[PDB]
Amino acid sequence: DKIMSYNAFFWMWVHDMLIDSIKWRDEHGCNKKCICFQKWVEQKKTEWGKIKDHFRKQKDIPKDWTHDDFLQTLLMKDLLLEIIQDTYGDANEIKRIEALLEQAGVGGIDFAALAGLYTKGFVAEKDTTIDKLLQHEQKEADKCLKTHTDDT
Amino acid sequence: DKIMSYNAFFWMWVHDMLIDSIKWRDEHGCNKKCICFQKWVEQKKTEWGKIKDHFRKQKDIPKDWTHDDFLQTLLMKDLLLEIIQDTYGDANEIKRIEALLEQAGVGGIDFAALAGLYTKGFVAEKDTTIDKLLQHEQKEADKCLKTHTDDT
Ligand SMILES: [Cl-]
Ligand SMILES: [Cl-]
Repeated sequence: DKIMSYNAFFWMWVHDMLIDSIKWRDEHGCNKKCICFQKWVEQKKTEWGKIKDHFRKQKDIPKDWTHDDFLQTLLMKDLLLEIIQDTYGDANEIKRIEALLEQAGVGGIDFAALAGLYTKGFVAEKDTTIDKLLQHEQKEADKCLKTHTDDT
Repeated sequence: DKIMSYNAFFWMWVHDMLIDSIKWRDEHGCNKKCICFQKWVEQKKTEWGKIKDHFRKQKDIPKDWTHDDFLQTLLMKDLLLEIIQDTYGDANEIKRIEALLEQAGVGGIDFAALAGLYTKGFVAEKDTTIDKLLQHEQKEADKCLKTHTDDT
């Protein structure tokens, strides 16, 4: 059953994944908890592998054309504006520049619109932020079960 | 005479350009001023055209290889993190997630490092944020000289 689009789902899963990870750090009898947390890291590892398999498989489609090019155009505009904003000025300056550009008929920064670039290209990558966090999660789970022995 | 690298210069010029534009809006006898401002828009138009000519010419170099690929890797990481940060949570959440990623050995968002992607690809674009602002500047200059007639 396909409930929603994989693009919409991907971002939901990634976000949910991150806030769940943060919630686990707060949680950390300190053995039953770490066994539940290991199980969860394993679960997320499995789902993530499937996410990757899915996007890796959906790379054979030729389709869209102008959309891929439109995303490049947006990426250029966003990179220019973002880089300037992140390396120059204070809040007042950043605001005045946004206004200047809006008054000139130039949309402000909008990275969300570039989402397709990530889901299309992360599969060509060797490692990924999520893969890295999952490994870190695993190493966290391991160090916890080694230190905290409660299961009698 | 080449004083500095074109990449470093480009970003300086773009930024300087933007804050000069803002300073002009504040400025706006309202004829001598608009003639100085037109002249300036013409000047910047000329410099920008030369900037484009330069980067358009410097597109024949095969060189770097891994650097181009490294930028793609960074673009993926930055897009993931940025998009999540821009579509989810409050300040506290965004901060906790940054910490989570840092504690997991994942650098935070850094678009400045992707500067090469803009200077390499903006030349393939039909229109550009700067081109758009310059046109807007010109139209501003024009509407000012039409309304404010002082030169007797
Ligand atoms: Cl642009
Ligand atoms: Cl990534």
